[PDB]
Amino acid sequence: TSSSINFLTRVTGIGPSAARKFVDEGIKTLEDLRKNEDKLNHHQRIGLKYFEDFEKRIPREEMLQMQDIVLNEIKKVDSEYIATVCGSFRRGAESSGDMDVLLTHPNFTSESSKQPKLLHRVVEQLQKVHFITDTLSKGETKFMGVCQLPSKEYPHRRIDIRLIPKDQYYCGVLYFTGSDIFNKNMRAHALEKGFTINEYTIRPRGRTGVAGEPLPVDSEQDIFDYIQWRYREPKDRSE
Repeated sequence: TSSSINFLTRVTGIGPSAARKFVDEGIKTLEDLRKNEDKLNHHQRIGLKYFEDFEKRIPREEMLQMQDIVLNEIKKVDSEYIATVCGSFRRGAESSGDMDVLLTHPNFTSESSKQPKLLHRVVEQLQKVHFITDTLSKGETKFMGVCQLPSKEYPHRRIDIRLIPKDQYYCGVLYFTGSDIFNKNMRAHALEKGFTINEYTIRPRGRTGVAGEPLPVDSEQDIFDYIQWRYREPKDRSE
């Protein structure tokens, strides 16, 4: 049934195709999934383990404590790391759905060699202090996992950590801070001024529609400056 399909897609790790396959096999509820662990991959098994926790909102007060821990532990690994918790949290929201950490380091640029250890050492330190409790998926530049505040215990929470080349970092912070409407409005203004902004770069685009090389960006302010917008504090980026 289509209701069952959409329900199953609420488990992280289960997409539409996976949900359709499960329903076809008579697996429709959380209890059904829990009775069929042998049919799940790791991402689905962990997403199921914390299904209830993951649907809870995260109070801002907890997000602050989570941020403070993450930034502190990162600094311990290497003081040259730069890390920013983005999303609606960065805009000052009173609650969050998850924690999205953007990470960079001067040694990692869009021209240097790939450096997955820059990410893995941070994940490992956060595991050592028992902040990160489970992994959903881990690659060379992106970690998707589970974390929990030190304790009555707190709910487990979704955390992503993304390793971004330094020369693309503040475009990433801008993009993942949003809001979606603010990003849309800012991209549109950039176009009026002869620029294209995406998750990675700001580039001039000439009258012939051809894009030039990425422009240097050392801060969010640089991006606002290129398109002649006054800097907007994240809390003022609802639109």
